[PDB]
Order: sequence, then C-alpha cells, then structure tokens
Amino acid sequence: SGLVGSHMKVQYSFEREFEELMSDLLSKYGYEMFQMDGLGDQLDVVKFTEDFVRRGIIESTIDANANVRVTNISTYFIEISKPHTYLYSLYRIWQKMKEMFGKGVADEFVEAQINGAVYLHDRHHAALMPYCFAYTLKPIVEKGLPFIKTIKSEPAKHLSTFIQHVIQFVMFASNQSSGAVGLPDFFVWMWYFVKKDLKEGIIPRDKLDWYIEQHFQILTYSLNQPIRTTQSPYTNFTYLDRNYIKAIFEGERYPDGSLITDHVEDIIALQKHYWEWVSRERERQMFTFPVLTASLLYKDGKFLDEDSARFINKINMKWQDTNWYISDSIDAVASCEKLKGRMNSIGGSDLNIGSFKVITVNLPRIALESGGDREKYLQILRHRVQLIKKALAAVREIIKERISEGLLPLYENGLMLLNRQYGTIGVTGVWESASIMGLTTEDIDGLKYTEEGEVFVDNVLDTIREEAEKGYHEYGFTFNIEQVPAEKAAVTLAQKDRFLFGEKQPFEIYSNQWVPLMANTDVLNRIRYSGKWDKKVSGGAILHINLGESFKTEEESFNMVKMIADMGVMYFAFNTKISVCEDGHAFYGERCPVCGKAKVDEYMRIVGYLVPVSAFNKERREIEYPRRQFYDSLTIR
Amino acid sequence: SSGLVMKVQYSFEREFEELMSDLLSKYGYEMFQMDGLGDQLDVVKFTEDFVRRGIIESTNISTYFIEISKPHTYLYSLYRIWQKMKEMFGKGVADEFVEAQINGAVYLHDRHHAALMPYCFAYTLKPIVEKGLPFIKTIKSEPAKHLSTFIQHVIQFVMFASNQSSGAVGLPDFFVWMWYFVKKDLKEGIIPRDKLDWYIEQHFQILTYSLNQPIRTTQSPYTNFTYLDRNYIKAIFEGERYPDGSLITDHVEDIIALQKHYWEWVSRERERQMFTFPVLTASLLYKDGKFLDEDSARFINKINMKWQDTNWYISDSIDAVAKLKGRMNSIGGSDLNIGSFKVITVNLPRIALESGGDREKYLQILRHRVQLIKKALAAVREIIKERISEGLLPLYENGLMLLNRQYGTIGVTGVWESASIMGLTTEDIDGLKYTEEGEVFVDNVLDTIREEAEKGYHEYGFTFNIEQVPAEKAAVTLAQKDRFLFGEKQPFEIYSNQWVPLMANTDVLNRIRYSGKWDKKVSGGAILHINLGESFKTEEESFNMVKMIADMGVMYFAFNTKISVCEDGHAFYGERCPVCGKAKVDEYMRIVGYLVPVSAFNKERREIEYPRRQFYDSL
Ligand code: NA
Ligand SMILES: [Zn+2]
Ligand SMILES: [Zn+2]
Repeated sequence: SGLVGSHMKVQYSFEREFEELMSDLLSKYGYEMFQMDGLGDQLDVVKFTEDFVRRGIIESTIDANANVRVTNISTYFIEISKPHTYLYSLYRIWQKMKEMFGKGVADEFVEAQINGAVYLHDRHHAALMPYCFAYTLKPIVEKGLPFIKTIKSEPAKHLSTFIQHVIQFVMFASNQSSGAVGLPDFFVWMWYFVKKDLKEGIIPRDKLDWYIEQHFQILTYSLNQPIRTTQSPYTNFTYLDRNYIKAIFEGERYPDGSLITDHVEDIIALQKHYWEWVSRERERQMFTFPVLTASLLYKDGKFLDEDSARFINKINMKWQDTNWYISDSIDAVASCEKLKGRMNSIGGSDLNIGSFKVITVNLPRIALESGGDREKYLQILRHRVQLIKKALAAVREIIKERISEGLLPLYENGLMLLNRQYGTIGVTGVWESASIMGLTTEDIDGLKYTEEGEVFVDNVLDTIREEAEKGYHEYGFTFNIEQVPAEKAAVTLAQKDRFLFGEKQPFEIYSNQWVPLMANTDVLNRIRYSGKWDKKVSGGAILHINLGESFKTEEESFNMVKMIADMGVMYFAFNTKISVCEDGHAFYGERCPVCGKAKVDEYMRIVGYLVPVSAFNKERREIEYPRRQFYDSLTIR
Repeated sequence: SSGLVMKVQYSFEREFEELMSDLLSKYGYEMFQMDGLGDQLDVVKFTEDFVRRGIIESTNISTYFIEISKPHTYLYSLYRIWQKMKEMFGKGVADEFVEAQINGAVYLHDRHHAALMPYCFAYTLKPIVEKGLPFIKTIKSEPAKHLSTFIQHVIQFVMFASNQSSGAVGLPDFFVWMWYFVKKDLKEGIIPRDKLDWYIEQHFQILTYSLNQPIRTTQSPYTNFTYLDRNYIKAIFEGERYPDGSLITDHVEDIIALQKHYWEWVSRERERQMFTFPVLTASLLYKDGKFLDEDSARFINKINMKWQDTNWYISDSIDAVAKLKGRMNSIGGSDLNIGSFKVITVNLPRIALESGGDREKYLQILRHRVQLIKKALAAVREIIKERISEGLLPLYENGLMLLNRQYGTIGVTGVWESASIMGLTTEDIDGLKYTEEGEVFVDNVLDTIREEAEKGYHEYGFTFNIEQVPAEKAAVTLAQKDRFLFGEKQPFEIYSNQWVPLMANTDVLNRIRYSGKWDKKVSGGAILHINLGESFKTEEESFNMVKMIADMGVMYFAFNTKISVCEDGHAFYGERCPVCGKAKVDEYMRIVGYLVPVSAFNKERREIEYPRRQFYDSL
C-alpha cells in the first residue's frame, strides 16, 4: 500500500467491499459525478498543486480586488489534503454504519452522499473532529489553558492575560472543530477582570475607558487578522439582555466569591460599551468578526429588557451589524437528557449548545424524484431523514472514539460537551422544492407559496420534526433541524441535480431562507413565513431583509422590530450595502468621507453575517464554474 | 485520467516514474519505506495508525492534519525539484539527485516543504514597528502605538512567519524595538510609574508564555532571542532612527538594561514553570583576549550560573553586521537579517564507506556530491523565486524575508564517524580523538567544501554557507540508511553533530580544540556543548572558562546542567521540587542547543545517544 515498471500509483487500504461499492457507483453515475463531489482529479496531488500555484495571475486578470483576496502558501497545506481526508471520512463512516446497521444501509448512505441526495457538512473533517460549540469561558477563567498540555498555564490574574487566554482559546478551538467558536458570555467574564484591575490600581482610573477599548482593539483585530489562510476563525459574540444574564448565571460566582448576578448592570454597561466601540471602529476599518447577535426576551408584545432592546435598536441604525435573536422564554437557558437550547450556525446559539455534525437533506432532489406526488414526496423524505439519523449516529460514535483516543482535549477539559451537542438534520432548497412541485406562484404581493404550497412546507418540516423526536429514543441523543447557510451546498446540490435530472431542475442555486433572498416579494410575506416556520426548526434559521436606505428614525426601526418579533420571527437582521475604499474605511455611497477615495468593494449579509462581496464571489466562482483541465509548456510534459 | 481512478494517480512525467521504478528495483521497498515514500502515502493506514496510536502503546487532532499530507508534499517537492534540475542541468543530474536523496547520500532538509516555502530568517522588527502587519492583506492594521499592541503584533508575526517557513523565526533586535514602546507608554502616562517593572514583566510574561503555548501540534514555533552586546547595538543601528525620530544609538544603555531585565526575569520564571522558547543567545564581541563589552559578558556569565540557559556567541569582528556575509546557524545566533532558504546535507560517513579507505577517492566523491548539492540548492532557489512571483510568499514582498540575505546551505554531518570509518580516530590516555592525519583529513574535507561554497557564488549568482547541522532526526535516518546499504561496515547507530560526538568520552580540551580549529571553517555554523555534572562554584571560575573557550576560537557554545521538573512543571535541581514537594519526573536538556524535555527527544536520541553523553566532573 501507499506508493507503488513505471506507472506509479498510490494505493489506499480499503476493504474490498468498499472498493467494489465505489467502482460500481462510478460505473452507474459516471466520472463527472465523482468529479462534482470532489473525488475525481482533486486527489491528484501534482495537478492540484500546479493548479493552485498558478491561480494568482488568473485572479489578477479577472478580479479588481485580487490584491486583497490573494492566497498565500499557508492555504496550500490546508487545501491539499481535503479531498483525501474526505475520502477517508466517507470510508470510515461507511465502516461504522456497516458495523451498526449493516452493509445495505452503509452503501445507501455513500451513494446518497456522492450523488447529492444528502450533503455531509465539513466532509473533509467528518470522521476526525466535530462541528461547533458556543462556549462558556468559565473553565478558561478558572483553569487557564489546561487543554495545552506541554506547559502548565496559571489562570489569568489580570485583564491583559485574560484577553490573551481568550485569543489563544479561540485559535485552539478553531483547530479542534470545523465550525463556529461562540463566546456568548465573554463580557460576563471580561467585566470581572476590568473591575479587579481597577480595584488593584493596575488600570489607572483616569485611563479606565482607554484600557477597556485598547483590549477591545487587541481582541477584535486579533480575531480578524488571519495567521493561516485569508479567513479568520468564525467567532460569535452575544449581547445577553438582563433576562438572559439573570437566568443563565443564577447562583453562579466569580473567582472572588461574588455572585455574578450582583454585577448585571456592570455587565450590561460593558456590553453596551463594546457595541458602541465596534460601531465607531468600522469607519476606521471594516471587519467581519465577531459576528454580533443580541439575545432578547420578548413576550406578549413587549421586550422584558426594553432598555437593552432600545439600545440595540439605536446602535444598529449605523451599520445594522447586529442580528436580532428573539425568544419568548428563558427556561431553556435557566442556569445552564433531551437537549433544549437554540442551535444556529450563523449566530445566537445558546451558551453551552452546539452540534457535532450537520447532514443536510436535498429537498429539491426529492421533488424531482416525486414527480409532483406529495404523498410520494413525504415517503421519500421520511426514509431519507431516517438514513441521515443513522449517519449522524455513526459520526457521533466516531467522535466518541476520537475522544477516547485522546485526540479531542476540548471534551476532556469540559469546554466542549458531547451531551450538549445536537446531531443536525439540515434542510436546503425549501423554495425550489416547492417550485418544482408546482406549489409556488406570483400574485399582487409578489412571489409566494400557494395555499397548498404552505401546507406542503408545514408537512415537510413536521415530518422531519417527528423523525427528530423519534431519533432521541432511537439513538440516545438529541436531533435538531437547521435551514443551513449552505454557502457551497446550495450550489453543488443544484449542480448534481441538474446532472441527474437535466432541465427538470431549472435553478442555478438553492435557497437558504424560506423565501429566496432575491425573490421579488412583499416583506410581509417573508415575515409571515418566518413566523410560521422558525418555530418548527426551533430558531434554526435566519430572515434578513435588505434595506435600500437606513431607517430614518429609531422609532420607525423599533416599530418594525416589534412587529417582526410579534409575528414569531426568531432570528433576523436588516441588510444595508456597506461601501469600503482601498484603505478599508466603511461608509455609504461612492466616496469615502475619511480619505475621499472611491468605493472598491461592498460588505453585505449574504448568508447571515457581513462579508466582502468580492470574497463571496471568489469563493462562488471556485465551485460554480469548475475549470476544465488545461495544460501549459510544463504540464503538457 | 488522474486522481481517484480503486487507485490514486498523480500526474508524473513518465521519465520520473521510470526513474522511481528503477530505484525501487535497485534498492528495494525497504529503501522507500525508510525514506518516507512507502506505505506512509496510504492515507487510510496512516490515519488508522495515527488515531489508534494512543490506544495500542505503553498529541491531538490538530497534529493529524499537519502530518497526513507530509509524505505527499515531500513526493511533490522531490518531483518538482527533479523537474527544475532537469530543466537547468539535464536529466542525468536530476536523476542523480533523486537517487542520492532517496538512498541517503544527501539529506534534503524540510523535505515535505522544499518546493513550497523556504527554511529560515532572523528578522528585524523594524517593518512591523513601521508598517504593522502588511503581509495580511484582508485587513489594514495600523502600526502599534503602545507596548501592548506591539507585543500582540510580534506574537502574530511569529505565528504568521512560522507558517511561511520551515525553520526558526529569529528576533535578534526584539529589545531594541520593545524599548521604544516602554519609553513611549511611560511618557504618556499609560503606566503607573510605580508599576513600571511589573508592567514590563507582564508583557514579558504574555509574550514568553504565548511562544510556549502551541495552538496547533505539541510544539511551539522555533523562536530565537539575542542579547546584543553594546558593540553589536552600535554597529547594527548606526544612523538608524525610532518612529519619533530619535537615534537608536542614543538609547544603547536603555536597551541593554531592558535586555538584562528580560534575562533576569526569565531566570526567575523557570522556577514557576519551565519553558523552551525563545532560545536564548548572547552575542559578544571578543578580541585579543578580552570582551569589548565586559559588563555584558560578566552579566551573561552571572545570570547563566543558575540554569546555563543562554548560548554564548563569540565573534572577533562586527564588520559583517555593520556576496553575503553574516552568521547563519540553525540553532541560534544567526545575525540580524540573515537566513538560509534551504539546507541540503552531505552524508560524510556514506563517502567513507564508498571510498574504501582511499582518501583521494573520498575527496573526489565529496567534491562531486557537494557540486550536486549546489545544483539542487540552485534549483530550490528558482522554485522559491517562482513561489514569490506567484504571490504565495508575502514575507518577501513586504521586505521581512530578503532572498538576497539568504544563503543556500551545504550541510555536513557525521564528520567523526566518517573519519572513524577511514581509520583516522583513536583512543589515548585522554580519551577518543582524531589522529594527527585525522585532523588533516577534517581540514581537507572542510577546505574542500569551503572551496566549492566559494566557487558557488560565481557559478550560481548567490552565496553558499556551510553548517554542521543539528540533524535531530537526520543523524539517525542517515545512519540507518547506511546500515541498510553497507551492513556491519557501518557500526554506528547515530551520526555526530559536533566535531567530536557528545557521546564520545574525551578530555574537554579536545572538544574545545576541535571547535577552535574548525568553527571558523564553517563561519560559526556549529555548536559545542560542555556538559557539566554540577553548576560552576564561582562566577570567576565560570568566567575564566568562558574566556579560555573564546580564546581558543570557539564561536558558539553552551554549558549544560540537567534541569529537573516535577509533574507541575517547576524547574529545579535534585529529586524533590522545592516548590510543591513533588518528585522529579523529567529532565530538561539541550537536545542540540535548545532546552527541551528529555522525554520529548526522538526515540533513538532518547534511548541510544542521550544516556551516553559525556558529563564532566571537573574542568
Ligand atoms: Na462547514
Ligand atoms: Zn477611505
Ligand atoms: Zn513542583
């Protein structure tokens, strides 16, 4: 095995049954199928490398923002092995599924993954490490960095060291997981060190706000200055309102013995300070992270912390850079077994909640297979979701093996908690699925579901809920549902379906909101749909409404926020188009009010967080129109 | 076509495939397995072995993603180098290098990276202070205005640079630039002047622990600090200015004081927690029997009394730091703005084995092989130039790494074992030593490589240096390859990385004399350890020994005393921790010149070599 007159090959040690499965699938679907799935010539290390190193001049040729987007060698070492660790992960999942459920089930999953009936997320990591978690910093504050075992670090005594530890933890956790590193209680723990150092005279009183903002700066820029690749780890902050702070931290104490809930007003004030500082800082330099969410308790037409709500509403007026999380209860988070707690891939996941893996069901595929028959549709859907549950159970078993092998110290040190992680049934292409079924229309209010289309979506989501609920008793852990961001999946699934079904599949990309971001429809329709269906996925969705112009008054904005909250929307944001100049100043319009230079790019929420449009398009190009194999003077031989 | 076809097919020219097939026929699968080109490329087997390793014996998942691709990017690099050498020198030369690399006649360092990024550099922080983090293009970072942001930028730069290169990130002028921000923050009332030293030390702590708290893998980036003596500070920074416009040389005493503060802080900190990085070197100008900066020399001598944790760099001139000149050393002490883009080492014991004892044949083989190494270095350099033009190596674009300040390095290892196989080593009343003709032999070997290195500048348009490389793993690997090829003719389990092996018992004067003779031949590309059974009694005794060693011409050396650690990481001497009372469970030792746990030594050094290292009872 490994490297094996002339005609050098590389041989991986697969069970013969798996080789036979893969050979049979290639004959059935064709080389193009495997190529589309990333299991074609992507495993050619020589071709991969020669293509990679040649991309620069191509990007310079076609992209005005190439100079900002330019890839360096650190990306090479991350990308080169992804097709190989995906192939390994697919194989290992097949082995585990065969072990648990028999070869029939294992074979069916591999076929569904390759042909696009399902979408295994973070597939290059899937048999190696878990997806995501929203952490509490309590163990960092109390234990230091115990997951780093080659040196013993003392817990922070001061603000500077606390900030260092948080940055290091973020960087560490981002290499132990595929997804977001959430820090919803950051300001709870930062406040402790601000006060401690103030009391001790470490922070001069007359330099208090300066010291605070210096550390805001150090942490925030660190989370937007990537060491490897051209992208920072995905991080989340949450503005916890007074209800959430009181509920989550009831009875909990700081290292000095004081009750955390005795400090609520100070924690709120520090959060407000950050939100204000961040809004100011964007004009100095635009950045993405941490993704901002505010978590508000809202009930019977009222915010229970109206002071915080009006604050968030006010600060958002500038950039609309904060996502609104609305909940009608703090029961799930009270001083944090069937798992309860919001899980959302964009932001707003509750403290100590995560997902070890998402596998998404291709809903348009099922529409294509059903031929318009809604009963047939639901039968296929239920079977697919049952298959996905088995795959998730297998991945969880593999994760447990990795834990036992000492490979995932975030679990050993109690930062990531497996019994606080869902297995996620993802959905995408809800709209396109209904469209193919003949269940969408256009009337005076724009694009919408037909009356039967709405029932159909109800039935789809309710069917998945039922299977998710059954999964708990079946597999001993909790399943959630998410309408996933699908930055790549929305493209690749559409492409696979077009390969298989031709012109029956008319869409270039599948949607990640109940109505497509770029559908011409009345905003009331969007809100109504999110009000109907957000609750069905327990807040695993986002609604974001593009605004042509910022709100004129805080009052107008706030009335809209309350109306959306009244309708039952659980996570939403307003979208503005933010201009940047070549110097990175954020503003609106074509000319920078700071340096007078022209706009060269835009920041926008496309899947739920603010990114440069040039970054979106470059990534989109890389998967949407894959290059044919070409040769030059060297690579022709 | 290519990729997954089930087999995986890489796109190789047929000629390369035929060569590899021929080499497999000649040497056998065990040769490729030894070289890391056998079943290491089996991603499934590699992965299962990796993850189940903790289960079936007696590292976390981030190490997996680094290790899994190394056999593949080595294979790619070997191929790309073969292509480039074929282009530049013809197929015969390209083929010859590949054979030499696979069979162990030469040793391509950082082989998994060799066609992708360069080896090392000792940076000035001037571009960081003046321009911030310009190599990060996705955000524009303002230059630091305060000490806390300066420290952040240094940490980020180290982490960034460690992913743009294979080897050390040297920071020889760190304290020159740190001083500027210490002064600045004090003036602007950022620091309660009552807490000035606490404040400085807080930043010492944040920087130092960050550089010993690995985010990925079990090991931090390799970093170097240098205590620049007053001569070096004046020479290097003549005419240079801080951002406020003041002359740097107007602050020599302040910079010296800050350096001393760090060295003192470090020495105290090891009691709280033992750490490796940054590797500490002191650079001293020494001429005609005296330190020109005696204050600094006596300081280093004094602070070293506790842990001997600082390496001595000795030079008789500051001309090179005032056709590339300047010291290049893989362990520490590389001069400011000096690096190497790649090292390729010649296996000297292999040549001894091939020569059959014929010294003229030996030197003929040596000169041909060094000439082959120069061609391979030239090819690697052209590939690095390609990567630069492809926008992949931003440290070059941003003037942090400078290609015209990097050597191509001809490495040497196993000088001693090579001489031994030739019959030129003996045992006397004062222990193991080269014979008289053995010394002449080593002169001839080094002079031969020196001649070729010098010729290389006219031949290839860049400068070559020589280093007796640390060879942490190479010293084992090459010995094992030679054993496979030559059997009982090759008696050594590991080759030597010092002029006389650490594990050979000899009078200390012999070690010093050899280093005194030959360090200059490799322009300081070597290290000497003097292993001590116990700490020096007095500072005067220690300082007399240091001056004697400097007098003899030794250019880079350290004393070693075994440092104990308990399970909680406290450093001490003896069997019981004076801090927590727990038992010693491990030892720190220079593996080659930097202090690491003995348990972290690679297996062969841990079991074969380290236990046999000579320690001196008296000097
Ligand atoms: Na993902
Ligand atoms: Zn501007
Ligand atoms: Zn102890």
